[PDB]
Amino acid sequence: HMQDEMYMARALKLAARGRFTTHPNPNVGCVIVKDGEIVGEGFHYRAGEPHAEVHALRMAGDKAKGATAYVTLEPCSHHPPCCDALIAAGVARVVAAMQDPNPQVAGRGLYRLQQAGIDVSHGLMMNEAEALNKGFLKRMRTGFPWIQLKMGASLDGRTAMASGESQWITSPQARRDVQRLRAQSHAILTSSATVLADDPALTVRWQELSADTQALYPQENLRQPLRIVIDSQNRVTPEHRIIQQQGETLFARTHADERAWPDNVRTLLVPEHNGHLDLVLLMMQLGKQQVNSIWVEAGPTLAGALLQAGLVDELIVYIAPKLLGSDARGLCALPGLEKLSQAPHFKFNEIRQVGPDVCLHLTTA
Amino acid sequence: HHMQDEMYMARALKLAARGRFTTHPNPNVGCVIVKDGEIVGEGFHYRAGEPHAEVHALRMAGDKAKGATAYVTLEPCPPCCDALIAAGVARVVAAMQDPNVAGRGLYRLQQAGIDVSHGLMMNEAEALNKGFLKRMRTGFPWIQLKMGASLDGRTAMASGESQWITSPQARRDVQRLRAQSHAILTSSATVLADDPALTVRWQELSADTQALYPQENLRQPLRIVIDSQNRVTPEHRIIQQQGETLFARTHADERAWPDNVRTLLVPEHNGHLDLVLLMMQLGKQQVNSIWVEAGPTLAGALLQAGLVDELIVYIAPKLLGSDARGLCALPGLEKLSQAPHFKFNEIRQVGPDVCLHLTTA
Ligand SMILES: [Zn+2]
Ligand SMILES: [Zn+2]
Repeated sequence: HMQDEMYMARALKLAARGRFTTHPNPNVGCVIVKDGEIVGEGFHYRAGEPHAEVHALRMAGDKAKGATAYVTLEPCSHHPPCCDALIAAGVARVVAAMQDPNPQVAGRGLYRLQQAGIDVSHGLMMNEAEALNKGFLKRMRTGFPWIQLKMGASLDGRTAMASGESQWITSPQARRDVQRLRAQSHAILTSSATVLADDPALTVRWQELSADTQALYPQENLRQPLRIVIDSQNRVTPEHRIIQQQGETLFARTHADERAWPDNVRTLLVPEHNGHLDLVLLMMQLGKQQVNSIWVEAGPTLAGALLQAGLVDELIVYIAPKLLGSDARGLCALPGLEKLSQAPHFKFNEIRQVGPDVCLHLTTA
Repeated sequence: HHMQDEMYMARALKLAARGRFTTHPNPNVGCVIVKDGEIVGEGFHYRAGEPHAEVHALRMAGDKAKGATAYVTLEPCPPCCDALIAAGVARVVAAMQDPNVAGRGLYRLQQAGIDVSHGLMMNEAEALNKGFLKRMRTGFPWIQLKMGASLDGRTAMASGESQWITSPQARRDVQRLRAQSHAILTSSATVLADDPALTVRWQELSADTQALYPQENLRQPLRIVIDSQNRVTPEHRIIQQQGETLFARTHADERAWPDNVRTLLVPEHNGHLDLVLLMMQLGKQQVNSIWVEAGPTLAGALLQAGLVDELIVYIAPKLLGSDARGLCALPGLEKLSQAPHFKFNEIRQVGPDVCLHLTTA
């Protein structure tokens, strides 16, 4: 009972090793124990690469017979199926943190293992495994990606001065944490308002990671998250930097653009609500394209639109210990809000220190 | 006895904090006397004009004070130094020297054959009387600027609707911070707009604070109203409360006011009250610390004058929008370099809100 926890906690630690590259697949860790000794260890790293169980079963070999397998997720039961691979090695019992997120296939893998005479149990540290792939978990259950809205402002909630200077409000430590969160995200999303105003690259710069992250993230394996730009009126030109970078760029247009763009640029057509791109339908279409999580680098207009649509799953707010004044740019634009009742309400979940700044994690309450 | 000295000292600092609601304008001082590894004397200063902590603790000790060790959170001073020798003491441990007479008391004890040492938990003693220490060294009170706003730094909607942005827990926390402050300062703009009382309501304290603050001992902090143009009338609530009210005027008001109201005349710089000179005059009147309930204009003026020592910011998990009123008006600020700079010291949870403590360094 206590032995299961210790071995399992290794699997979740292993599963987190590939959180930068597993998309659109989840993070899964597998540990195989024979006679109280770890003979098999493996984690999923890349889509189309071997799964964690196959990685760990290869390490075990013959020593996998009658052994105990600890997996952070219920093994695949559809093709080769990881469940059958476990049986082909002679494993006697399997411990899974949680069932499959998909209701269509939830419990199938455990059942097939049990039918062939294997002790099966699920539930151990389920919440910790659920937190590992929050985007993937949400997509399978709802069809919507997990949305993280990033906000960086001074003490008085200001994102830029009246002159427009927004450089170095947050500490260099804060930007760098942003890069770590960018690298774990399946996609990075912005609006044409931000693209036209700042001309950003909005990419993950490997040289800007921490030494801890750099050790578990080889540079030649750098996966640039797909960049999504909301452009209802096709205002972004093919000369902006965001499409001149390495990696993919998805443009959410309401009508097709007639210009010639770089090959890394693609176009997604979203129906229009009122006179603006329908954010709700865009998230649904992105879910159909197997997008797990979205990191949103948005200005005040896009932030308010997502919040008023009820699409934001998590607020990540960086606050610097500086005061900018009342004519400095605000945080989010909420057109229509005139009474205190209509103000958006959230809940403080995690408060952590990032250098001289603080980072507040919030969920939509 | 290095660790043994710490345990007794932390008891003295614990005792000294017991009178932080009533000691003004005197500092908070705690005294513990140990004889043969047993605490025979314990005392803290509670009220101005009451006995000092050494007298408090020496009285309980009695004959048991002889050859004993006294732990005091501040250098001993009728002089407390002479009182200490008159009861007989072999060793004295002080957290810190006097901010001013600094070293005279230890020397006065040392000349009479007493082992004296200072330095134990100096930082902890400094945090006990930040206002009193600063006033003695500089002549200026310690200023705490309170800010309560939404996530986007908004204190009220465009219409002015400000009701219940912060939680009821935050209001109660504010009452505790008000009760420890020597004075509460505001501007005439806030008085004319909200007609506040700006008092400490004992029924709005927490049960922990209420336990250490008997109701009949309630000390109302001095209320300071900045009224450059004497716009506040004698019908506003701020002068209808129990306790004193000090008006920082640029010219004397010709009306008749209640006896609890007094007036301080502050010189004018250009066409504005010199806030710096007002702080100097308030320090000259032995005001240790000031709790500032200010609007955007007054908050910006204090910050641009470099008078704010500590930011206490309450943030609620709500967003008010870009047409909601801001926190501080900083006219002239155009480059990030001239923006006020602070450092997060303490972040704590107050119900659904958070409270961020910041210092000007
Ligand atoms: Zn598998
Ligand atoms: Zn004394």
